[PDB]
Amino acid sequence: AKILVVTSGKGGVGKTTTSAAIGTGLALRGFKTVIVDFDVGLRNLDLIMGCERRVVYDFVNVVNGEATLTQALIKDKRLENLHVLAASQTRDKDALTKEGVEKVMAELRKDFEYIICDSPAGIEKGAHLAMYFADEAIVVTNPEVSSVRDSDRMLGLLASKSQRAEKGEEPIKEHLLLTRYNPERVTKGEMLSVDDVEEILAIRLLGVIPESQAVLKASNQGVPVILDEQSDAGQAYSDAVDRLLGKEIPHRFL
Amino acid sequence: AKILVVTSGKGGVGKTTTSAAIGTGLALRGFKTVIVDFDVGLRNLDLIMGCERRVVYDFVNVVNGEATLTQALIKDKRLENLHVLAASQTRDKDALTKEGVEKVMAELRKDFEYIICDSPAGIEKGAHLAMYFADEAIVVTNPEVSSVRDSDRMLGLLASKSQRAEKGEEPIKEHLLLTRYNPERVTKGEMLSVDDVEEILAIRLLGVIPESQAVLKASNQGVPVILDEQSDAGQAYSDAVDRLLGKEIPHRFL
Amino acid sequence: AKILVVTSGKGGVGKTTTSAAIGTGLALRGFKTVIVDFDVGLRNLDLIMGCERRVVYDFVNVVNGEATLTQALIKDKRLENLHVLAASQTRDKDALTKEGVEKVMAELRKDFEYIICDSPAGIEKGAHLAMYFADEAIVVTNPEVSSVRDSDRMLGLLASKSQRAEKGEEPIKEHLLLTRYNPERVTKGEMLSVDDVEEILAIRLLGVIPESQAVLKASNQGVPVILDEQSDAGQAYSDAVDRLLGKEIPHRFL
Amino acid sequence: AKILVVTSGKGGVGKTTTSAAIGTGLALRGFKTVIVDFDVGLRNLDLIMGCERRVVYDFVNVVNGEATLTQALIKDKRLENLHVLAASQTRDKDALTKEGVEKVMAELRKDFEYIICDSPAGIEKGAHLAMYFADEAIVVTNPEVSSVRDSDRMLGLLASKSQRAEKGEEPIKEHLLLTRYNPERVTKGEMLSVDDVEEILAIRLLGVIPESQAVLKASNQGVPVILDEQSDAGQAYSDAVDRLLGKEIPHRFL
Amino acid sequence: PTKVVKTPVRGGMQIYAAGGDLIVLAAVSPGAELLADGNIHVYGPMRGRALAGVKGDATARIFCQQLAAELVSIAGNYKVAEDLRRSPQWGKAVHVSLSGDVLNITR
Amino acid sequence: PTKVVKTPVRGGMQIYAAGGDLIVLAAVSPGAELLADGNIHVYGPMRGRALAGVKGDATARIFCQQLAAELVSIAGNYKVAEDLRRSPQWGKAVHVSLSGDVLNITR
Amino acid sequence: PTKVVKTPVRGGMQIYAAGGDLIVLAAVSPGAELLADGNIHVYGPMRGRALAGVKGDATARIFCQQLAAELVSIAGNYKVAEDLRRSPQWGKAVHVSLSGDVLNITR
Amino acid sequence: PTKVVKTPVRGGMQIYAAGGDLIVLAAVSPGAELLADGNIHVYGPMRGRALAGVKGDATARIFCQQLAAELVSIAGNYKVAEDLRRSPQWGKAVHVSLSGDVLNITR
Amino acid sequence: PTKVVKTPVRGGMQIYAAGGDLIVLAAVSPGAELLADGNIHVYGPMRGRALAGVKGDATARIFCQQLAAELVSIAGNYKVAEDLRRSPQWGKAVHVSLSGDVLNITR
Ligand SMILES: Nc1ncnc2c1ncn2[C@@H]1O[C@H](COP(=O)(O)OP(=O)(O)OP(=O)(O)O)[C@@H](O)[C@H]1O
Ligand SMILES: Nc1ncnc2c1ncn2[C@@H]1O[C@H](COP(=O)(O)OP(=O)(O)OP(=O)(O)O)[C@@H](O)[C@H]1O
Ligand SMILES: Nc1ncnc2c1ncn2[C@@H]1O[C@H](COP(=O)(O)OP(=O)(O)OP(=O)(O)O)[C@@H](O)[C@H]1O
Ligand SMILES: Nc1ncnc2c1ncn2[C@@H]1O[C@H](COP(=O)(O)OP(=O)(O)OP(=O)(O)O)[C@@H](O)[C@H]1O
Ligand SMILES: [Mg+2]
Ligand SMILES: [Mg+2]
Ligand SMILES: [Mg+2]
Ligand SMILES: [Mg+2]
Repeated sequence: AKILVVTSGKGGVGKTTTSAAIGTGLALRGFKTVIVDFDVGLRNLDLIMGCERRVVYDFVNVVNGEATLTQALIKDKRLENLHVLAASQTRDKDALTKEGVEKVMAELRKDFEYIICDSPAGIEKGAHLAMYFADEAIVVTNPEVSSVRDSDRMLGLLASKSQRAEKGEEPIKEHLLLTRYNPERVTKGEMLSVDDVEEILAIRLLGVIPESQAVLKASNQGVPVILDEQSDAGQAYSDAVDRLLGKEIPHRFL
Repeated sequence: AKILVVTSGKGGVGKTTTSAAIGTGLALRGFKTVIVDFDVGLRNLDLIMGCERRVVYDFVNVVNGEATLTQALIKDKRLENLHVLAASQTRDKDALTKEGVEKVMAELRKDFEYIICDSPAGIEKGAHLAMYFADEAIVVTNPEVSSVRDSDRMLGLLASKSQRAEKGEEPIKEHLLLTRYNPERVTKGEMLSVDDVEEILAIRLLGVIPESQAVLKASNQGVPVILDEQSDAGQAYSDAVDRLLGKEIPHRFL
Repeated sequence: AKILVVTSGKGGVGKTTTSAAIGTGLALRGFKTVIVDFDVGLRNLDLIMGCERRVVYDFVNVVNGEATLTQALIKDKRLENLHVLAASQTRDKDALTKEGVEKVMAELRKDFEYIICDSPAGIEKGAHLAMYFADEAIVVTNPEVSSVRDSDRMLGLLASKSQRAEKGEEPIKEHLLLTRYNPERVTKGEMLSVDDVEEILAIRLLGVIPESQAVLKASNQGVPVILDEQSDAGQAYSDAVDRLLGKEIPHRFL
Repeated sequence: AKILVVTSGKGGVGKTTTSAAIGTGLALRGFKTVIVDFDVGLRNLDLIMGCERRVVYDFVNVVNGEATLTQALIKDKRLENLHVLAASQTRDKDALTKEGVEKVMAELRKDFEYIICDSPAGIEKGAHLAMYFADEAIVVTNPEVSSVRDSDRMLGLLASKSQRAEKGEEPIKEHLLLTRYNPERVTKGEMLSVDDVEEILAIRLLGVIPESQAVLKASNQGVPVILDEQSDAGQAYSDAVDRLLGKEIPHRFL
Repeated sequence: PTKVVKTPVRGGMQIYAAGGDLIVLAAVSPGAELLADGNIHVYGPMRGRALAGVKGDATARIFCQQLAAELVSIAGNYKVAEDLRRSPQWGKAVHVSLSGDVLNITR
Repeated sequence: PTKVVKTPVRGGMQIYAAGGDLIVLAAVSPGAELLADGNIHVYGPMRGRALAGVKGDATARIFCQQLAAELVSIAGNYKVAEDLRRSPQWGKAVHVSLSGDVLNITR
Repeated sequence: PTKVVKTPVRGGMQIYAAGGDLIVLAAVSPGAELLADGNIHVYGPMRGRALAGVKGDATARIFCQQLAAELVSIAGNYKVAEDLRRSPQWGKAVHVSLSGDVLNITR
Repeated sequence: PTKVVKTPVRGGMQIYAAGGDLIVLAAVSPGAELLADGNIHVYGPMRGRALAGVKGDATARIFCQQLAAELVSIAGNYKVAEDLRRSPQWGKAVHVSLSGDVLNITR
Repeated sequence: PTKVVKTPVRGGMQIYAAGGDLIVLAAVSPGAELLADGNIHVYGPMRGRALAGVKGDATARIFCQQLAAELVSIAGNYKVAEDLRRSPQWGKAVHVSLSGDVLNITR
């Protein structure tokens, strides 16, 4: 019912990590969720969802009609509310039409509660189709001068190039999320603080996720990091999903 | 005369960091160099080249003919062999034709010795035009399972989708470069070693660049990190530039 | 309905590790399972089940009647068929009556399909109450001369000291399981092979579980090792659970 | 004259290995020593002392009076100061009274200098009688989260449940000994370091004994590992006995 | 009539200040439990179970220098470590009090 | 009419032997797909998708020196990497064949 | 048009794949000879004579799982078992190819 | 006739072993210079200038436990700290020797 | 007058620097013995017998990069390998010196 896209503009900020984390966090809460890997030809989401060996059909098959949406969705083993529509490696991002992705968004919206769209990097056509049919958007930002500038270009593209911008509905509800935030390096002054990003971008923070070795360990064993509750980042990911559902929480780990 | 593109596929690995470093390393050697930011609409190179206040005309002005190539090139202040053709923020990556970028590469090849092409992330049209007219290609890789898979997709596109592949000349000479390599995390096993990347990708390493706080400190003050020779990364960047020029050097900092 | 005890005799062979693994393996299959930590006063199961922060009431509260069986059972967060009845640290193993544990086993058998009994070490009263009401018994063995002698003493106590031995029903169905089997040390001759244990103990192997760093890594993060399917031990634990359910599988990792 | 018990709580940490090692190390120094296997019914000490073929009478015979203490003690062949009172396999740990073991401790204290008591695992009655008449206690610990928690329960039982605690003498002098310590795995973070155990338990380390293949080889040929001085563990065992006799030595092999 | 415990309160141990307060000036290992029908002051790293006001007194309090308890409970209203880690002031100097029927966690 | 591929078949690549067999003498990186309507011989470490007998032939075969495929499929009957790891001969020299309607995995 | 031999190719027998490849999925006894003008794939223990590319094709190849042939020859350039035993890869998975005018023995 | 220096050789200091060897068992602070017409052994962290074989001897040697010198020179052929950082064995146990006309840096 | 030995000093061999120092730049096999009445510097893995200051000089020193000697002795006061293995700095860069009447083992 609610299509929210994880986007950034600047590559490598952690979109897939956040997409898998928030996609699992909303399935633990109980909502029947799907995550759509939109990085066609350069797939990455099924690798850190631990779903890479079960993939038979992918995102570009459903568009071209070589399989159905029930044939391509991968039910998880640990969660029953979580499904993943992984992408291909052969065909690149021109093999996704705006019309073909519209059909998949329609019948995904009938069955599921939350649709998480792991956008690829940049401001090009693969990053535009993830943006397009979205209702909300989480913008991922590193606390650094480049990633705030290039995440600012993105918030202006979730206000003009959307579908709710060309059809005149209410605009996309935007959310900011600082990833791989190093609290020790913001006191040395070589990173932006949590309030400089809240001032330059001038929106409400969904949360601040610290630098963690648990993030690389979790993707190395196939699990999202919100299913690792002993660490600091897994806590910080599991509060940002509550802040998605209105429940205001004071930020920690800073 | 020698167009080499810095590419990766996986975003955020350090392409702009490597592009500014290798472009400066070749100007310190004496070669009259230019660096072209190909990330049109999401520019980042002039920010870490320290040239952001001097930009008047950019890459997309030269293409559309709103300025000449001498009106847009920015001579450095610290180096005389180094020039920067920065990109825009207004117009995105569809405003670059294959024919319009063909003309700029033609008259750049008459004046300059080395052309460094800071590729954007992905396998889309902005990453294809940087790939196209290239003679060599440095592929940037983080020592992690995801960044090796997506740097593997890239080497198969620098062998088929090039200009020397559709016209049948000798193919692009490819080089591998591990960036933000953490020697301490490869012994804990959560990153790939220097030989796992040399085995899976199966090419010759241009070098291995350690994790450093000097890289974020240098881009925060406007300087490339190869102009910071006291650090560990500045050393390792200045040896990969010798390895580009045939001089074989034993790898350090591992 | 089927009470099976994980026992050994020789301490430290991996009873708790096997108990949490086989108890989770049967919940992934779909059977509504409970695991009872019988090591009262020296509890370890909730620590590697990841349930240590949710424990309010334990095994010795249900016995003394300080709580009900629904007030003490801990539903898992990742599995819905898996519940844990943890033990205490204050009161030691004399606070368990044969009559008090008889009542808890009675009303556990009404609700659950599989009851896994994490036996403490030795041949004393805490190891006798787990043995007593059992229907099957997995004996855990290290491939070493000492751990086979003391797993041999155990099979003679699951044939005489049981409840189905003093009441004359069919005896306890016993199963052998080699844990932390090192395939490289059995060729140097300093450990027993898979056939020496099958000859001296003279029963059918449920499986052979290799030496793995994944077992200590999983208990350090709160997860059972059968929920880590990338490793070698997680595979070998999930085949012994199929061998518990009749499905014969050829042994691997030897 | 000095009854010291080797205990742990957590089974399999290496109590018998340490008991045989420290029992031989104090006989090499010259003290007339005896080692009492207290694991009645699940005997293990005579197997790794190499004394298993010479056993005629055992620990439970001396208690019941079926033999004398000179008929049951096994003088070693390699040492003249070392004797072993092995245990039975038939009768389990209820066949040891507190009063019957008191008589054997009395006439052992008249003839011998050091009495080493290899405690069985757990916090039950067999582990209580080894604890009871002790003057000092070596607590064995693996550098792991479970073995430190369950060795902490043990230090609180050597302060309240002793004989010098119910009769009000000076309490049992406690000593900590980390066994099968893997120095390589404490840098990966999956084991506790030597200082985390010195902090959580908060006592003085008797020594740190590395992980060694020499330990399994020595028990496979019948010899204690302190009689194997070429290895790393045999060194580390022969320094812990000097640290028992006041001579402070800097810890090695870490 | 204020019992002072100057030794480490190791796991499995239980200390019962029967009349009033209980002051623990050492580290309380996980599994230990400190219960008293007055207040409880723990001036070390507490990792055990603090049970204040056990014989019916909703005015008792728990004071820790480092909040890492497995359970805190005043007069019966408990709060396990699972939902205490979720709040801030975990590992911080904390002051637990019973307001009517809910526990409070101050800094 | 037996197409030989002597280079590394990198991820994202697809090789299509249109007439008959396909011999791959190098490593096939994960994400690559090799499809041929005859047999497929992989004499390197295969980590991609092998699709033999694609145009309706239940007598095609797959031979790998090291079975690490993401998917193997003869004439339509596939077998993903998830249940191939469960059997033995994972990472072993393997020979895949279609017996009627099920895939076989020989050593 | 790729002849598959699933039976043991006993001594004295000769199999002639006349058009292209030849796949032998069984053991080839000493004295047997397998000759084909395409490639030869032997997935058993070969102890006979493999003769690849017999009608003039220097791009044929021989693949054995266990190199124990009495003779290997591509397009006429042979190599008897006497000097094959001297090299390594005897009894090993081997890959024979004709480079210009000499035979190669890869592993 | 082997002069031993057991104190820290602070900056600005100069030590001159006039006859033969020079052994320095302490740290040589940056700016210090140690010159001897025999060998130079530095068993501390050297950060100064080592000048071995100063009176014409191409067989002198420098041994440092930690190579951090500002300059090393045997019989006149020097090597400043700028190009010593570029090679490996910077901060490593090193052994400097003059082969004909160039300096060598062993580990 | 500082004898340099650049070859491996094999077992059974004895090198005698008669005037002063002795530098051995290779591995000294067990059973070899190096004796000199000045200092001894061994920049390889020493496993033999080092005998410093043999003609009465309590100011001699032994320096090894890897302490694995069977015997070290300055001016007569020895220390066999049995009690050297017991100390730390076995296999470590070590510096032996005679303080009055006892040997010292520094790192
Ligand atoms: N909170 C964090 N702390 C530490 N490291 C992180 C965190 N989030 C992500 N990372 C690391 O940063 C890298 C970013 O990769 P990721 O695939 O998440 O980027 P992305 O959002 O997908 O961008 P792209 O699509 O260009 O790859 C990963 O290798 C991950 O391990
Ligand atoms: N060798 C290194 N060590 C430590 N950090 C590094 C290194 N190289 C780059 N980084 C950091 O990683 C981040 C990568 O940003 P950068 O702009 O270089 O990526 P990129 O190659 O441009 O990829 P993209 O074009 O998608 O942004 C930067 O913030 C930089 O500070
Ligand atoms: N298959 C395995 N491979 C490697 N290590 C293992 C394996 N199984 C268990 N271990 C390790 O051995 C130790 C045994 O501890 P565990 O608590 O499992 O023993 P147990 O069966 O509970 O015996 P006890 O009840 O006496 O502690 C653990 O530290 C665990 O990390
Ligand atoms: N320092 C060590 N390094 C490597 N392995 C060890 C070490 N100490 C013990 N072990 C191994 O661990 C196992 C522990 O067995 P041991 O009988 O010593 O345990 P324990 O102290 O007697 O406990 P339990 O009484 O429950 O058996 C033995 O098989 C031994 O080979
Ligand atoms: Mg991504
Ligand atoms: Mg860039
Ligand atoms: Mg247990
Ligand atoms: Mg024992």
